[PDB]
Amino acid sequence: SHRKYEAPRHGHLGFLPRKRAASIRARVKAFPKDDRSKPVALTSFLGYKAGMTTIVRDLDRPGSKFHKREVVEAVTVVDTPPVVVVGVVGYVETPRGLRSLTTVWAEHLSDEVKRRFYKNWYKSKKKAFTKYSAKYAQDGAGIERELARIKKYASVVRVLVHTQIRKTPLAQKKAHLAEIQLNGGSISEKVDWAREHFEKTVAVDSVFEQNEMIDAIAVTKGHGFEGVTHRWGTKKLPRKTHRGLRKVACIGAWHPAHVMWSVARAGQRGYHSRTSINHKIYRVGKGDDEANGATSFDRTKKTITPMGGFVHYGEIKNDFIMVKGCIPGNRKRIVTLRKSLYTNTSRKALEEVSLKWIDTASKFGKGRFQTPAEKHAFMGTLKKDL
Amino acid sequence: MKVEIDSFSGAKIYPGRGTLFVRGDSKIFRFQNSKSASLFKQRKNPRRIAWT
Amino acid sequence: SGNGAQGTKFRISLGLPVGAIMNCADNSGARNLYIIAVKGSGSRLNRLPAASLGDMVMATVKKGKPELRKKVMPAIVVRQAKSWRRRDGVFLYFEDNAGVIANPKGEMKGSAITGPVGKECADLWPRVASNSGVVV
RNA sequence: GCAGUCAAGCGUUCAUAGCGACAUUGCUUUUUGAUUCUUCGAUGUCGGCUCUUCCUAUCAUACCGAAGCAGAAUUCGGUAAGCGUUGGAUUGUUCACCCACUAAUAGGGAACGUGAGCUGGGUUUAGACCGUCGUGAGACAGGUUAGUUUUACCCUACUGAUGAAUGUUACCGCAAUAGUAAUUGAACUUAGUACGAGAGGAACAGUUCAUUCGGAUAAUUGGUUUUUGCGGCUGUCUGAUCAGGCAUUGCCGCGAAGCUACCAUCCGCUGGAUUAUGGCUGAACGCCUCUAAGUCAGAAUCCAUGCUAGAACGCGGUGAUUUC
RNA sequence: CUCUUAAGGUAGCCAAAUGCCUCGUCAUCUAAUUAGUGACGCGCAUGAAUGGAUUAACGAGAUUCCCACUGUCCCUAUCUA
RNA sequence: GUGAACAGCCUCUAGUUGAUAGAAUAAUGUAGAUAAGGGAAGUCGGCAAAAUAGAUCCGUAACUUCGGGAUAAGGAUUGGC
Ligand SMILES: [Mg+2]
Ligand SMILES: [Mg+2]
Ligand SMILES: [Mg+2]
Ligand SMILES: [Mg+2]
Ligand SMILES: [Mg+2]
Ligand SMILES: [Mg+2]
Ligand SMILES: [Mg+2]
Ligand SMILES: [Mg+2]
Ligand SMILES: [Mg+2]
Ligand SMILES: [Mg+2]
Ligand SMILES: [Mg+2]
Ligand SMILES: [Mg+2]
Ligand SMILES: [Mg+2]
Ligand SMILES: [Mg+2]
Ligand SMILES: [Mg+2]
Ligand SMILES: [Mg+2]
Ligand SMILES: [Mg+2]
Ligand SMILES: [Mg+2]
Ligand SMILES: [Mg+2]
Ligand SMILES: [Mg+2]
Ligand SMILES: [Mg+2]
Ligand SMILES: [Mg+2]
Ligand SMILES: [Mg+2]
Ligand SMILES: [Mg+2]
Ligand SMILES: [Mg+2]
Ligand SMILES: [Mg+2]
Ligand SMILES: [Mg+2]
Ligand SMILES: [Mg+2]
Ligand SMILES: [Mg+2]
Ligand SMILES: [Mg+2]
Ligand SMILES: [Mg+2]
Ligand SMILES: [Mg+2]
Ligand SMILES: [Mg+2]
Ligand SMILES: [Mg+2]
Ligand SMILES: [Mg+2]
Ligand SMILES: [Mg+2]
Ligand SMILES: [Mg+2]
Ligand SMILES: [Mg+2]
Ligand SMILES: [Mg+2]
Ligand SMILES: [Mg+2]
Ligand SMILES: [Mg+2]
Ligand SMILES: [Mg+2]
Ligand SMILES: [Mg+2]
Ligand SMILES: [Mg+2]
Ligand SMILES: [Mg+2]
Ligand SMILES: [Mg+2]
Ligand SMILES: [Mg+2]
Ligand SMILES: [Mg+2]
Ligand SMILES: [Mg+2]
Ligand SMILES: [Mg+2]
Ligand SMILES: [Mg+2]
Ligand SMILES: [Mg+2]
Ligand SMILES: [Mg+2]
Ligand SMILES: [Mg+2]
Ligand SMILES: [Mg+2]
Ligand SMILES: [Mg+2]
Ligand SMILES: [Mg+2]
Ligand SMILES: [Mg+2]
Ligand SMILES: [Mg+2]
Ligand SMILES: [Mg+2]
Ligand SMILES: [Mg+2]
Ligand SMILES: [Mg+2]
Ligand SMILES: [Mg+2]
Ligand SMILES: [Mg+2]
Ligand SMILES: [Mg+2]
Ligand SMILES: [Mg+2]
Ligand SMILES: [Mg+2]
Ligand SMILES: [Mg+2]
Ligand SMILES: [Mg+2]
Ligand SMILES: [Mg+2]
Ligand SMILES: [Mg+2]
Ligand SMILES: [Mg+2]
Ligand SMILES: [Mg+2]
Ligand SMILES: [Mg+2]
Ligand SMILES: [Mg+2]
Ligand SMILES: [Mg+2]
Ligand SMILES: [Mg+2]
Ligand SMILES: [Mg+2]
Ligand SMILES: [Mg+2]
Ligand SMILES: [Mg+2]
Ligand SMILES: [Mg+2]
Ligand SMILES: [Mg+2]
Ligand SMILES: [Mg+2]
Repeated sequence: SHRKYEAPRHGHLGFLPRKRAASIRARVKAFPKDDRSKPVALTSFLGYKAGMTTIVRDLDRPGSKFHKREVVEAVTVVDTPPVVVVGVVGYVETPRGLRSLTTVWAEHLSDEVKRRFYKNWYKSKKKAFTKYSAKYAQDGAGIERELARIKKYASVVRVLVHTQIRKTPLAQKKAHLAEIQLNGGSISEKVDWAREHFEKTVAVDSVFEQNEMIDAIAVTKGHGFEGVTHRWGTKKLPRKTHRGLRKVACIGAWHPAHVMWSVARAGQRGYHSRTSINHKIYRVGKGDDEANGATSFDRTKKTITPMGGFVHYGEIKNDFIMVKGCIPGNRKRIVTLRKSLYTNTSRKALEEVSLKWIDTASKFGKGRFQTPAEKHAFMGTLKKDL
Repeated sequence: MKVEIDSFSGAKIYPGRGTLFVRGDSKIFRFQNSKSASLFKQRKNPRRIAWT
Repeated sequence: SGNGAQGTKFRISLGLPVGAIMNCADNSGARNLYIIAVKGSGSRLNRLPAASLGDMVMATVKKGKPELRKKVMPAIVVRQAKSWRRRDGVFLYFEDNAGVIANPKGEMKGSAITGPVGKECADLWPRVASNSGVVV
């Protein structure tokens, strides 16, 4: 009564309830403050997490033991093909919160996106947006006057974009569709920009850039039912304890005569929505490029995909964002990449990086070689070949 | 950046890889992985290990 | 560290909790160094305080010159066996745990150090660094 | 146990900076007692372990007012319980007492929190030794040794998980309410400066790191091995060989993948409104006065931002809606 | 020398499984010891087959320490049925 | 057969193949394993676990009832041909 000694509680009460998310696509709950003086902008961007690898680069941090020295850092490579705009949605201010007033869709909708609206695509009659397009046919009016109202009302304009999942090694053919807030000037100039981008493509290098800190919004790798020890962190009970020891001993005092909302119980671990911030962009990949994984120093013509393909993912044949450290979610899972909700002058935030070397050895084992060129240029000739 | 060499297996040791052992005297040792390290701690001999 | 210390350690992996006995790499006449507490060390229910390379420890000499025993004294860690990870990306590890007897300012009681000494330690304590053999 | 009123004294001088006697008013219910209302067809009786939450009479951390505040250090007080409050030697102990770290190692409650949660060391059945007592049987908050710690599948609560019905089915969203988080230390520099006769000796801004906590993550390093993946070994069995069986996974070395560790790496937001307090203007009171009207600044506080859930009887936008 | 109910604790032994005070004092062991040991003894209330003291060997007996050992722990993770 | 062996482990004769079954492999268990660095800091207490282990050849303390103590301790060695 008054615990004999103090300790901080286990776990964070601000990430409750430790329940499974309600969409494998994590929700962007916030967009940046709009500066309607800059060009019309995407605020976030969809993408597929492909795996990690190592980097080498000189650190620029005046006053550190490791200033002007080489460090080796971990990075994640998220597979980022261009996204495609297929509509714009209009949100109006109310004393009850932002409200979607209307959504206007593009005339032609890719099969990927259409697939999203079906549970049984294959045996379906694929009637997805068949009547809607007709609105375009009659020269305009219909569509023409809905863009009209998003223009005169609506305090905020979001676009509806969808991934080209098929550019991805992923087996999933159904694509991912998300609203993305436009952050360039004037409502009108926004819906204009959206209108003009219907059925058209948008790429990352038009949103993000090197040395920029970005946030990563994804759903945490799940683990199913978890005991209290690993779920909350909780000390293990002694060896001698009867009836198990991966528990907590005192689920509660006698009063309140109720197990309380704030003590550790076993249940789901993993598969939660997390918004992880301040991940700095070390590389914006170009898919057309064949020196994706190359460097001003390490000139060799190699792409970012490790020898043997990203484990459990495949090859990166598309554009990509490569970000310092790790981000929530696992390989194959959709991530939203959002640009920061604030202007960080962290000096760490402001450091401009130049990669010196990108690890491209196999990840499927204790890799030894960057390029098969290099392998053979060391192993010699084998029983196969020649 | 520099690539080292396994002082048991003669393998290439790109940064971050394996382990660096600083023996009694001061002789530094490098292993690209836990395998060549284990063979070294076992007191095996690179000259009799066919893949070295 | 703790204090008396020039500069700042980047965090390095801990391997020498309370009760650890390490070798005495100096000519002080001491052979053991028995760690009874670590200088920096925070607090957490049932965490042993544990030193790493180049931290100042409070220690006692379990074996050596009689004059040097049955009393607590600062020591400085110059080697640890627990592998740690430098920012240059290498996980390295020495072959034993050594420490050197020192006063609170950091001045060694000895004047010579047998064995190699991790640079992190040498950068922390110049006076250690002075009497050091090969470093790293 | 804690807090006041008085002001004889202490404090070089000087009641009240910090104290405060002789007296006297109170508060508290972690002390002990007094009582015997509840339980004797039974509320498991100390300590610890584990975990949550609460009190504030605040030990640390934020911001202040005061000093017998030169500086440094400290002490008194305000707003403050947001955040922390530890590792050990002897003891069953609570307590106690030492070593040691530290920003600090504050005090308490929750059926003296917590035994279908543990443990069972103490206590208090039955065995046994001593000592004191007793003629004796036996007694002894005297010492000692050994002594079975039962049940949940029910309700509720808590954690997570489905889910009928609001034409059908799908996609994208809103945000009520609820939760919410970061913490603390050092170095460099300011600076051997301000202050000081000397001894000594700060801080703001700037830079680099660290402690404790949290959330992820698996490039790397490390742990794990039924990959029974490759190799090696013992015994036996298949006539030999080749290739295999059996030895509750026979043993040993390596061992991808997965899982996973301050044993690994990444990440942990910024606006407002206030509190104490210090001020402005300013009457009451032709002076004076931070206050009465009005008002400026202002804290680890609060409310938002942000972050988690999303009401299964809160809602919006959108797509397609049956010849069997 | 004396009081008293028969006498009045010898040889030994000890804060011992017998000591209240008591966590006795000193020494030792430790960074630190209500623990252990060696000593001390006006010893509440040790003590001579109500056996005293010593004691090699023996003990699933109680207790202290060292070395080795180790997931008991720091601090948890992983696998099999 | 191995081997000191009526031990353990594999086999021959004989005898069984009988103990509800299917699909999964969450938490927590019961039973079996491992763990970097430290090494009892855990705990009433090393409880539990780990470590040692056969044989040959060296070597071996105090003490003692002369019998012991003693596998004291501490070392080297061990396959196949
Ligand atoms: Mg408390
Ligand atoms: Mg668990
Ligand atoms: Mg038990
Ligand atoms: Mg791998
Ligand atoms: Mg490995
Ligand atoms: Mg503890
Ligand atoms: Mg002493
Ligand atoms: Mg005065
Ligand atoms: Mg006076
Ligand atoms: Mg005083
Ligand atoms: Mg009563
Ligand atoms: Mg009753
Ligand atoms: Mg009850
Ligand atoms: Mg009972
Ligand atoms: Mg108060
Ligand atoms: Mg104040
Ligand atoms: Mg004065
Ligand atoms: Mg002064
Ligand atoms: Mg001073
Ligand atoms: Mg002072
Ligand atoms: Mg007072
Ligand atoms: Mg609180
Ligand atoms: Mg501490
Ligand atoms: Mg009470
Ligand atoms: Mg109780
Ligand atoms: Mg209970
Ligand atoms: Mg019980
Ligand atoms: Mg009991
Ligand atoms: Mg008992
Ligand atoms: Mg009894
Ligand atoms: Mg007992
Ligand atoms: Mg017994
Ligand atoms: Mg029942
Ligand atoms: Mg109906
Ligand atoms: Mg200076
Ligand atoms: Mg002066
Ligand atoms: Mg200072
Ligand atoms: Mg974790
Ligand atoms: Mg891996
Ligand atoms: Mg045959
Ligand atoms: Mg042949
Ligand atoms: Mg068989
Ligand atoms: Mg058998
Ligand atoms: Mg086998
Ligand atoms: Mg005021
Ligand atoms: Mg006013
Ligand atoms: Mg007034
Ligand atoms: Mg004004
Ligand atoms: Mg104001
Ligand atoms: Mg805060
Ligand atoms: Mg935030
Ligand atoms: Mg919802
Ligand atoms: Mg709802
Ligand atoms: Mg319901
Ligand atoms: Mg709705
Ligand atoms: Mg319709
Ligand atoms: Mg007489
Ligand atoms: Mg006599
Ligand atoms: Mg006689
Ligand atoms: Mg006695
Ligand atoms: Mg005796
Ligand atoms: Mg005794
Ligand atoms: Mg000792
Ligand atoms: Mg002891
Ligand atoms: Mg004694
Ligand atoms: Mg007797
Ligand atoms: Mg007698
Ligand atoms: Mg006799
Ligand atoms: Mg016995
Ligand atoms: Mg029969
Ligand atoms: Mg049966
Ligand atoms: Mg096994
Ligand atoms: Mg271990
Ligand atoms: Mg050891
Ligand atoms: Mg303890
Ligand atoms: Mg202990
Ligand atoms: Mg005991
Ligand atoms: Mg016992
Ligand atoms: Mg045992
Ligand atoms: Mg083990
Ligand atoms: Mg072992
Ligand atoms: Mg003899
Ligand atoms: Mg031979």
